[PDB]
Formats: sequence, C-alpha cells, structure tokens
Amino acid sequence: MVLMIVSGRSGSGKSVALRALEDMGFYCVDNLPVVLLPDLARTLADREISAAVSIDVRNMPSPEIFEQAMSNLPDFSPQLLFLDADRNTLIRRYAIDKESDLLEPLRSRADLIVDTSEMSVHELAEMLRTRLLGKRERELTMVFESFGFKHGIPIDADYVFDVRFLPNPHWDPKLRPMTGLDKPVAAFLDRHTEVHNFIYQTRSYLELWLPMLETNNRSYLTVAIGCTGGKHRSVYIAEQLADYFRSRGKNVQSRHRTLEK
Amino acid sequence: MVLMIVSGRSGSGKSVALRALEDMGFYCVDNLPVVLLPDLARTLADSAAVSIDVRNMPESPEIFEQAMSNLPDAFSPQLLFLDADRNTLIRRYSDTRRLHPLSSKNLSLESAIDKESDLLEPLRSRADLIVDTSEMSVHELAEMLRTRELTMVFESFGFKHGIPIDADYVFDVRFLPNPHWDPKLRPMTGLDKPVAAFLDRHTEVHNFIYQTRSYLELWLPMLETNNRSYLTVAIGCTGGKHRSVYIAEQLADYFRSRGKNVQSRHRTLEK
Amino acid sequence: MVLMIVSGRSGSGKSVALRALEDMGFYCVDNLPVVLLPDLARTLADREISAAVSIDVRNMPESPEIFEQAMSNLPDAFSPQLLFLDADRNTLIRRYSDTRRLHPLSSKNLSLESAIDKESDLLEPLRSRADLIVDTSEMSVHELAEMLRTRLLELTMVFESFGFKHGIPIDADYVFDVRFLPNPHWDPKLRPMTGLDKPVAAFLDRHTEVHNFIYQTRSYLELWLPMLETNNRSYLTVAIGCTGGKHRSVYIAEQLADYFRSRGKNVQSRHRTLEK
Amino acid sequence: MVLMIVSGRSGSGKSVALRALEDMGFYCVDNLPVVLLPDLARTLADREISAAVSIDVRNMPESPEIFEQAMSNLPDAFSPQLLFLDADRNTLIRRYSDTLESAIDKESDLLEPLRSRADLIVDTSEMSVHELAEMLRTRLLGKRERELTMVFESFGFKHGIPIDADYVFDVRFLPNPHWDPKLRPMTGLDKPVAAFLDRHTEVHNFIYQTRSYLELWLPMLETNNRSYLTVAIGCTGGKHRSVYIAEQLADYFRSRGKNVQSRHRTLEK
Repeated sequence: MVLMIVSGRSGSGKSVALRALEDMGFYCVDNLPVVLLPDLARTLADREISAAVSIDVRNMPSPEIFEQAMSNLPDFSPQLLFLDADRNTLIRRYAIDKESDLLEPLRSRADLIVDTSEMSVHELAEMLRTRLLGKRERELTMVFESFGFKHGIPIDADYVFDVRFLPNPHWDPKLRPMTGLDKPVAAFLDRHTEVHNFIYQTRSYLELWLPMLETNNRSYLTVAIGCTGGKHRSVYIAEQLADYFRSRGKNVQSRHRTLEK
Repeated sequence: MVLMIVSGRSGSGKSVALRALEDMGFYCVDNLPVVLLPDLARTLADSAAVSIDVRNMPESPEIFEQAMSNLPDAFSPQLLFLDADRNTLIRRYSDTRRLHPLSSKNLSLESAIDKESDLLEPLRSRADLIVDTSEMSVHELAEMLRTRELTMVFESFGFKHGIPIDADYVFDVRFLPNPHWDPKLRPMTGLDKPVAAFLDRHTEVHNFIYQTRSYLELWLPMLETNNRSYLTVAIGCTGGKHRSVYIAEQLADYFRSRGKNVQSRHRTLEK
Repeated sequence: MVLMIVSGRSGSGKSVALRALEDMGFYCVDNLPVVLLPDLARTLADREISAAVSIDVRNMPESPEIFEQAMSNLPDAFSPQLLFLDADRNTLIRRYSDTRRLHPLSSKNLSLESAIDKESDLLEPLRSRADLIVDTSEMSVHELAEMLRTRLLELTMVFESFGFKHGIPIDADYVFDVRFLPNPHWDPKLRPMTGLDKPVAAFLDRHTEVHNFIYQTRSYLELWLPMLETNNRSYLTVAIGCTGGKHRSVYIAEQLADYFRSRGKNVQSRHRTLEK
Repeated sequence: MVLMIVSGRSGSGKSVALRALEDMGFYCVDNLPVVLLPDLARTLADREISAAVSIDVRNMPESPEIFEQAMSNLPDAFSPQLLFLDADRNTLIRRYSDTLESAIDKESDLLEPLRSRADLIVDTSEMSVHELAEMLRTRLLGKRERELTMVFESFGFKHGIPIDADYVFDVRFLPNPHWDPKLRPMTGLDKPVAAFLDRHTEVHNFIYQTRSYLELWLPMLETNNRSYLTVAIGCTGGKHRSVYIAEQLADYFRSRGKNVQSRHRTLEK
C-alpha cells in the first residue's frame, strides 16, 4: 500500500535510505523520471508490493509537473521523505545555491524530514528503519554476543555456535594485535569462501526457527559466537550476523564480552 | 540515441557500470520494470542506461522480446553483461543483506549465484559484450569502461631505411633462408612467383609464418575490444625486397582467410 | 616413525610445507630421487628422527611401479604419510615468477595453462593415494605455514541433553535451544517419564515439526563436520537443552546421536538431568 | 659430468646459488646426508646429467673423516667442485631474519673441512639477491664475451620506436596501472606497480608467450654471426607496463645464462 518518495540534497544520504528499504523488501527504482511516476505504480499495484522512488536534483522537472504527477497516483498510499544536510557534511559524503532552490517544491510538502548531518552509514540506516517501523519494544529482542571459550560460555546464551575451525587471523602476525572490528582482520576473513558460507548458513538456520521463537512469549533470544580468545574470528561473525538481521528490520543488539573490558 | 542495458550476476559490478555510465553522461534508471522500458524510451526521444538484474528479469524471455520490440526508432539497444567467477562473487558479498531480497530463499550462496546465471541466460546469450571482472579492483573496472572495427595492416620494410613510425609490432626475418643464393632471383621481389617458390620450398619459413600468426592470434581479441582502429605489424629484412615482402603478404592472406579486415603495404617497393 | 611425502603442483606451496616441517623438526630432503628413498630412510633409522621428502614434477618417475617398489623397501620403523597441496589453475599463474623455466628439467610447453595441467596428470598417482589434501588457494605465506604447525601438535562426537534452569554444560561446543518445539507435557501421562521412555518418543515422533528440527540441525552440523574432523580436535560436544532437561532435549539428543552412528561417526550420548 | 657442492655459513646465500644452478639445468638435491653423496652420484651417472648438492651445518657430520671418506668414494664419471660463500656478521643476520652469536661462532667450527677444500670462495657480503645470482653465473659460465648480446629496452610510443630495435612488442592492451591513481607517480621498477600487473593472468601469459617466441629463433639468431639482438617493449608512456614487462623478460633470459642487458629509455632521462 505504501509508496515512499525519497528526496533531498545531493550528499544527504537518499541512496542509503533507498537501499535500506530494499533490504526490507521494498521494490525501489532510482532516478526514475517524475512524469512516469504514476505509470510505474499501476504496473506494481497488481503486483501487490510496497514501492520506493527517488526524486533527485537530476530528476525534478517547473514545480507544476510535480504536483500534477503526484496527483495522478492511483491505488497505493504515498509519503515523502527528504533529508537535509550540512554543506561540509554533504561535501564529505560525495551550484549549491542552485541546488537548494530547485528542491523547494519537494522541501515544502514532505511528510517526514531527517537531519543526517552527524550520522554514519550504519547510524543513518538504523534511524530510518526506526521511523518507518517504530522503536517496537514489544517485539522479541535478539542479542548476538561474541565470547572466548577459554573464558567460559555466557550464562545467558540460548544458542552457542563454535567458529574455531574457520581461518584464524592470528596466523598473520600483523593482525595479532587487532580485533574483528578492525578493517584488516575483516579482510582476512572475507577472502575465505568458508567464512562467508558459515555466516550465511548460520543466519539461515536461525531464520528457520525465528517465526516460532518470535511468537511464543519470549523477551530475548541470545546467540553466542565463540572462538578461543574472543578477539578476532567470533567478534567478526557476531557483528556480521548481528548486522544481517538489523537490515531485516529485527530488534538486534550486539555485545562483545572480550572487548568490553 | 543508444540504450545501454547493464546486466550480470549479483556481485559482478553492474552497480559500478551505472555510476561510470552516469559519470559519462547517460540517464540512469535502476530497476525500471522490463515492460515499461519503451515508455521510458519514448519519453527520452524528445542516450540512456538501465539495469536488468535478477530483480527485474521476467523469467520468460517473451516479456523481454516483446518489450524490446516496442522500442522507439531513434534508439539502438546494446547489452552489457559483466560477470565474475562463482567464488569471487561469494567473497564480494557484504554479508548483511538478502542476496535476492524479493524472491524465495536459496539453499546456498553457491546455489544462489548459480540459479542467477540460469535465470540470466537469455540476457547473457544475446549479450553484445561480456566483461569478466574477476581480477579487477573498483577503480580499474571504472576506467576500463571510460576507455571504452579493427583493420590489421601488414607492411614489409628494410632495416637500412629505418623502422616505419606507425608500427606497433616489429618482426625481424633477416635470419630466414635468404633467396639471394639463386642469382636469378636477385633482381626479383617476394611478390614475384619464383622468390615465393624458394621461400615456400623451405620448411623453416612456414614454421616462422606459423608461429608468428599464432603469437598474434593470442592477443588479437584483446586488441579488438580496446579502441584501436589500426594494428600495424611490420616485417623487416635488410633490403626490404625479398623475404619480408613475401612473409608480410603471407600473414595477410592468413587473417584474410580468418575473415579479418587486413591490408598490406611494402615500403621498399613503393619508392 | 613418520616418513612425510610432500607433493603438489608447481606453485602450490610444497616448498612452504618443508620450511614449516623443518621449523617443527623434520629432516627434509628436497628432490631426492625416488629410488634412493629407502636408502635415505634406513640411514635415518639408527638416529631416530622423522624425515620429510618432497616428490615433485622433477622427481616423479612417470611409472607408478617405481614409486610403489621404492615404497615397499622402506624400513619397518617408519610410517609413510603423503601430503598433497594444490591450487586453482589461475592462482598458480599469478604465483609464477615469469623469470625461471617452470619445468627447468624437461620439454618446454605450449602454454602456462598446458604446463600446469600436464603437471596434474603426472602427479595423479600421488594425488589419488594422498593421505591429506590441502587446497592452498586462499592462503597467504604465513597461514599455510601456521595451518601446518597447528595440526602437527580420531574425533568422537558427544550429543548431550541438559535443562536450562540448571545451566549450560561447560564442555559444550555447540548449544541448540529446543524449548520452542511441541511440549509433550500436554499429556499428563507423560509428565513423570523421560525422553527415553517410548510413549514420549511416540509423542515427539508424531509431530512433523520435531523431525524438521532434528533434520535441519544435523544437516547444519554436517556443513562443518569435515573441517572439525581435520582440525586437530579430539572431541565435539553438541548440547540440546529445554527448560527441564527431561523430555524434548533428552529425545532430540539421542536422535542426533543415532544419526551420526549411521553415518559411521564416533558418537556417545549423555543426559545431564537424568544422571543426577 | 660435474658435481657442484655448495656450502657456506648459514645466511651466506647458498640457497640462492643453489636455485641459480637449477635455473640453468643442474639436478639439485638439498640437505642430502653426507654419507649418501656417492649413492646419489651412482644413480645420476647413467642419467648423463650434471648435479649439485648442498652441505650445510645441519648436514655436515661432526667428524670430518666421514665427509672426506665419502667424497673419496665419488664415482669416476663425476668431477667434484666445491663452492663456498661467506659473509659479514651483520650481513648474515640480515639474510637469515628473512628465512645466538655463540651458536654461529660454535657453528663456524663445523664447516672448516669444507672451507679448506673450497675450489671457489665467494664474498656475498654486500650483494643483493639479483647480484649474487648474476655473479655466480659469471664465475661458472665465464665472462660470455663472444656470445650474442640480448638488449631489452622499454620505450613509450609517444616518443617513438628506438632506432636500434630488432623486435618491437606492443603491450598497450594490458591492464593499465594508471587506472589506480596511487600508482600514477611510480614506475614498473616500483613494487606496487608490479603487484598491480601480477594479479592479471594475461600479464603472466604475455611475458611467457613472448619469451617463448624469442627462444624459438634464438638458436639461429645466436649462430649466424650476429653481435646484438634488441627487443623493445612499448606502451604509451614507457613508464609502467613496458618498464615492468621489459625487465621481466630480461631477468628470464638472465636466469637462462644468457648475456643480457636492460635499459629503459623513458626512465633514463
């Protein structure tokens, strides 16, 4: 039923908002010409799925075409979000006076507006899931936590997954002082087909049971990833699994026992 | 006037192609449905770049054929199909989003990427170009495309007169059997049948023609796609009257028979 | 004592293995002719050391009878063990130095492609009898070495059942929560029995969704079981747990256990709640 | 007919010398027990092929009588020659920590039987890997003064083909490392630009198929009285792809024992 029309200054993060919608299951068309907007909708109404378009400084038509084109919308209920963005922040993400004026028709009719000035990629993403799903507190909350077996299995765990067989980044003495949050330890593991495959099959196995765990009256679901030391492999896989479900819209929380000291 | 259809398995770099085509000046619309392709085309007549992906491929080619049929007269379609190794795609995946957010879940990442080549077989089997992005970084795939028919020229020269400035390749044949052994041939050239009958009756000349045409055929495809109108292959002996004249015309007739667009020149006989 | 035979295509890291085997303590002889292998072996016996030879494209005798005949005469107090490293065709190509004949001792080859392929054909006798095989394709210099230090220093699977109110068993490697499956406490007749007692078993067996959990778990375990087998791990512990540890977990644990018995594995079952 | 015995203190570069002997065609056995020396030789005598062994501190017997008894037992058809490398204390440490002083000092005692019989002795102290390799061919193949000389030079097509070229190969179609702005100030002698070109399978295959094409004709080009052979590789700028491929081709023929010389026209400005 919902048609999300994303707009905003170039550099504010409209593409990020658009990708986050896709991960939930929206069907998104980027930089579609304004005039064809209704044309798209009728063909997707019969499809029965939620849509998201982007109107960008390269795509805005005379403000009369925008009012005219949005008026011909059939079926589906709309909503227009655009973000504002600091000049120095917009430049850093990538004249400006011509680009601020052109978007004024869109700037004036937007149902929601978001200041993305201080937000990172992950931080803009999660803010937007929150404003289109609601900080739902009465949903199950998934905790993904990384631990080291030599320090003991966390008492609160519901599931425990052993990752000790995957490629060990302590083998490279350059990486030995870093953690799984640090970009080189990550790249070590990404070059291994089996690290990807373990992440994928694990979240797949959880999603098999997530409907039956979400609905029975459970407040938490605790998933513990563990290696020998809790510094490298498990820290990576846990944040990885954790950020996976975040994109699915779920209520997720990550915590790394060995690193929180 | 050109309609750029970017395609490929997820992980192959089509997201890079659109950003590059846009930096080039195309109008880029991502994930426009197939049926509406001409309607976008009709509105632009008064060059565009779209992407056909697993998320919009209609899974029955008749939807693709019908949609391409209604394309306006002012626009010409050209289909780009970036691809990469199965395991390379798996590594490129950033683990935190559905590979196919809009269709049912798969057995494996292996199976996920494999069903995607099966589904994309029509776009790939009509693909004007295919780019194996398997070895490429972010920048270099970009630049390969910004850097985006051949005529081969075989010309014979004499070393005492200097190497032709337009040469790309230079092959020295001064060591092959010298036809100056028969004084009858000494005033003739390699275009005259007797000098040819000498050089042909020596097995070792065929071997050089053979190994040289083989070494060229190794790189001929990669020279064809990169923006070269001409490829100049210069054969040279000492005077430029005998052995080079013959061999150069020989290489020419080979690639002629392979159908190539070939053209010959003899620098020593044209003065 | 061990006679370690390193093999593999050119570019695969056999040279790395020998540097790794040396840091570990082998007496390493590179390119020794096959025929002299027993002669090397007997001469190391009275000194009581394990030695490492490399059989490569430069010494593989093309006639497998020469390798078997030589393997037959090896002394008694030595046990032969064959390692064979390989890599992707093109990865070998990127590894090559460009500046040294690939096969400096025999006929030149059409193609780098045809060279590396000719090499796999010549080494199939060694590859087909290879005790372990290592695809070094994704590995750096250090990690091929360190991988070898790690398993130079057979598995029994334990499936055990517990109750969450009593705490997770300390020896668990994997813990799977089953508290969401059909609860057999619906039948108060079952309430004093355990998951080993036949009526409870017929309960859980009657629900299609219990088989699905049993099936989907052992299949998820099968994904990693090969790598846990080669990883120098003596035991693998899979703990199934419900709230009480009497019914659902006791059954499911015994199920997974009997499954891997049928694939032939080394399994042993345990129930922490029934052992008190 | 030759049996080359490479030795020296650990860190002297004997592994390098051993490999360089292989690239030319010796049959090399590393770390063979000293006692087995004659057994190896008897098996290679029929094979009609020239061999090289290495005697190292990990392999030299503690009593020099076993080494001398063993070397006496060498068969007729092999002629032994013993090469011995030595180097400065600080230099040995440096090559080693890329592979106790009371240990190297106590270990110096072991090698004296070999050192005092050394037919050639080579100071590898100030030498790089390429330099030790090039020196050792010189002391084994002579100064190849009357042999043909191969000249490999890289140029840029925008500056014109060098006049002395005998063969000219165009590589402008290969992955251009100017695509990575990081490489733009470098040359093909700089390690990253090489690493760029190495990840490409066709950069390897081009170097190989070119050196293969040249070796097809080299028997006839060496023999007829020709003093020089000049092979020019050219890309547009003569800074990256050609500079790399040219030196690669050159170091290949260097390892073959040939008389080689490299020159890069655009970089020698």
